[PDB]
Amino acid sequence: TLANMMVGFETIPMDNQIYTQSRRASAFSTPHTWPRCFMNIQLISPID
Amino acid sequence: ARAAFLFKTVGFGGLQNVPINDELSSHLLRAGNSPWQLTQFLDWISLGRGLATSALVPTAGSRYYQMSCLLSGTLQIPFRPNHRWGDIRFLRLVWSAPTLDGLVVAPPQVLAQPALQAQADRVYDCDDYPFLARDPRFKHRVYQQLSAVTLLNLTGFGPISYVRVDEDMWSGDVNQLLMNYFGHTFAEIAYTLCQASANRPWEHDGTYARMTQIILSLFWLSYVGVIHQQNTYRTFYFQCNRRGDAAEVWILSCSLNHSAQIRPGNRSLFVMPTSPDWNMDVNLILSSTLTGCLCSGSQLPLIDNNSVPAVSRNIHGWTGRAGNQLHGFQVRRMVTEFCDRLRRDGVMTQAQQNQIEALADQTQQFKRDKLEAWAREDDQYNQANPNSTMFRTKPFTNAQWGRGNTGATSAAIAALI
Amino acid sequence: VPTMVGVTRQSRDTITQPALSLSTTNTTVGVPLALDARAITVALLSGK
Amino acid sequence: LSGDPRMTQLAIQYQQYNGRTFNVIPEMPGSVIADCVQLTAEVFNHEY
Amino acid sequence: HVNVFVANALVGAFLSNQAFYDLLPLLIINDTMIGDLLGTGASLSQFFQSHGDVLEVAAGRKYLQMENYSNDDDDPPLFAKDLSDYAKAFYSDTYEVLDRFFWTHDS
Amino acid sequence: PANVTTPTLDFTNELTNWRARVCELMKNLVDNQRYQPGWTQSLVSSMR
Repeated sequence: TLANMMVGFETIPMDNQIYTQSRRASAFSTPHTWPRCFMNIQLISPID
Repeated sequence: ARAAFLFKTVGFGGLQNVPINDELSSHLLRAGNSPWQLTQFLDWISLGRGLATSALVPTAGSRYYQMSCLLSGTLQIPFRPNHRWGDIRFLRLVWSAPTLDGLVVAPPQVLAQPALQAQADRVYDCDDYPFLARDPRFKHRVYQQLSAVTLLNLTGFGPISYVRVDEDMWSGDVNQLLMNYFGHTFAEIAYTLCQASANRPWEHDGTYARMTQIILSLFWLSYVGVIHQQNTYRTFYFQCNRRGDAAEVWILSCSLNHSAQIRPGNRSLFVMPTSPDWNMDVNLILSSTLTGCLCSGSQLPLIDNNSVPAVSRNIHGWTGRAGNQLHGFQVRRMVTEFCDRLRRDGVMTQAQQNQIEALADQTQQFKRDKLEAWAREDDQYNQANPNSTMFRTKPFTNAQWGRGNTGATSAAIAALI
Repeated sequence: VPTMVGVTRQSRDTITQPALSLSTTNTTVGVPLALDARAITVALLSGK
Repeated sequence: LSGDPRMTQLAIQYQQYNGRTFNVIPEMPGSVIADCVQLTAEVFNHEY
Repeated sequence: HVNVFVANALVGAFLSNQAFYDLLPLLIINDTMIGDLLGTGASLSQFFQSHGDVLEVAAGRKYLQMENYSNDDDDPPLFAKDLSDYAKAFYSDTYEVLDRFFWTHDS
Repeated sequence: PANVTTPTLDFTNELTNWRARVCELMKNLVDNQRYQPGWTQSLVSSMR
């Protein structure tokens, strides 16, 4: 949700093309949908 | 991911001519002039009602064998040194276009002209023809059929089945995508998956590729009796209620309190069953189609040169000096292995396993008698028509009726776990 | 994280067809409840 | 009463996203009615 | 080490007097010019565009035509090197993946 | 590509360049020595 508001100000990488940074969070109701970029904080650029 | 495309023409087993007659070719081209069609090779059968028996097509494998011989002759025309696509008729067959998407009745002057003098066992490289080299996607799509044909040609005995295991395949929501087929029969899932692969090419390490590999692995483990409700893999297993059934199909199933244990590692290999009943075996041919698609998607290791016929040894795209060894298992003996593992587990009574074995023996005797009778009919036909000689199916021996170390291979599969 | 809870009626030794059950239909292990966030937050900020 | 009256043993389990699972099976407590029934059944066979 | 692609883009911005202060941190090469560029998503699509590793644009002119040039026979040809825009070409780390990218890419 | 959900007007356009070039060509035709004399110097300034 925060990433969705942050789009165009802070950038979040998505491991899968199908799932988007603006993808509704409610779609991510399960762990298997937890993003790999989301799973590792270090993987996400602190600068991004 | 396979990067080299080449094929070798089929060699007549002591025949001086391709073992097909114009009648057989017409039957194969019942309403179509493109052999590339998968349904062209086999009329899809749903099992139980599966298995096509015909005067020209005693088995679907018989039809595929005839298709292979016809394709081997026709393909040589654009693979001739000229590589011309429409100038001459091979048995009155003319390719419609340079891409050779379709074939047509030979022109009357061309019909008068002689057919292409195809040479047996001609190994060819796909890149040699320019139009195919021009379209990579087209070339890869055509290569699926070429790979299946080459694999059948490569096996002097029964065809091997490629099985690999990856836990990373378990990882992912693609597992949930596989779970979309939960409660589906193996055959139904295979037809849909094959259709999806036909729809588009996939990554050699593609999520679809891992899923197909998992499906094949589960089916084979279930077939050997390797995986059961009492031996579930993560609780996921293909389950067939009755072994030896006309269309017994392991169906994705879940068992609680019976999780199986698997050694960590990655294992990929091909096993070729000794029994000749595979012609009437829908699962084996479906597995062959999936394995061929898998080979088009990814370049597997070259199989052992000793594991391959000497003439075909050191095939650049298929045979290597060090490679996997084919595993030969009689279908009846393998069903016995499935029963024995369950008996050893104690899930089923010894009497029940014996009853299953008796049913299998009865089915095998009936099928063997029918195949031997077809063999006599074919020899009689060949004597009757030297001018129009043809083979309904690649010739078979009573030797194939034997187990051929099915038990040794079963121990090997158990060791593979 | 647990995904779901299921029940079995037969003894372990028996081998039988797995059939549809009520628990399987609901992915959620527990009954889902949606409530007014503002009211709860206000209560959390207002206790004496 | 939904079905499966012929159930040898009840068992219940839940599984994790990693796939680990927990199964709970209770031990059957006997019914006085059943033992009395067996005795009466033998008596009926003698006194039918 | 600093990003050569970044250095060249910064030269272009300064010449057009555009602000590259935002890209100044991006200027230092951290590990892979390709990796660093793949990470960056800022600026106009026109200013610089990379599809993953692949990026298609024009490199710097080999020759600069001056005002005196009359396209004379004695004048040396610049073979389109002088052209501010001559072509856009896709740079990428691996040829096989590049071809896969170009499987349906216009040729 | 545009970088904002609320972009600001940009004149660095091929169409804008085309419009400017066409105007400049016309202005030069106006500044033609054999064409400018007829047009009033005030009209010339206005047209430019």
